[PDB]
Amino acid sequence: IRWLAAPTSWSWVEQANAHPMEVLIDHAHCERKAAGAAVQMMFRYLCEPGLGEALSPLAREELEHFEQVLALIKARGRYLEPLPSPGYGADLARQIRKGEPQRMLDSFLVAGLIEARSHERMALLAEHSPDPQLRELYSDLLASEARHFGLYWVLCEQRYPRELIVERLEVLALAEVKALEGALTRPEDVRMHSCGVDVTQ
Ligand SMILES: [Fe+3]
Ligand SMILES: [Fe+3]
Repeated sequence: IRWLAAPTSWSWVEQANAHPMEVLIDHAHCERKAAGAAVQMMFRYLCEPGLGEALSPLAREELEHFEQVLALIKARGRYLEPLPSPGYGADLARQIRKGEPQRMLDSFLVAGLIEARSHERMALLAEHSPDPQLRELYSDLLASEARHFGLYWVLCEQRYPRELIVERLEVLALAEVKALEGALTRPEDVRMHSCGVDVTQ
């Protein structure tokens, strides 16, 4: 399974290296939002077999990551700030169809795409950050993020015919790329999911 339809632009890596704390603060918010989305999915699908078993530990792990990143934020002299989120999240949310069974499928695939893009960008910072502490943080988070997009795939595969999943993911993956197109307005506007994608392939 290939989740993402295009890689992040080196432009984003440069911007993230220039304003690491804005990325880090946004990242803490992203982990908490991921936990929240998992809990909201569980409420929507209250008694769905297997779902609580899968999403409850995921939400806990996302909260652990939130707490870990928050501790580093404070070790670097800052706190959680209300940095406005990029348009990415809302752009992806808009792709989720109303009505079951399409809604569940779209919800899992959107969550998985967001996780895959976070993993892809964290992998870039793990290698390219000039700060060893940040390389270590981001490296430490990679394995778990890969388990998370893996989980969202498995949740689809358990409930839906495979080609339905593949076809919808292709559509959503192109929307995810469109959601990252554009140029950053100001250096301090960089975020985990701010603009910067290479569409040339
Ligand atoms: Fe996480
Ligand atoms: Fe995750």
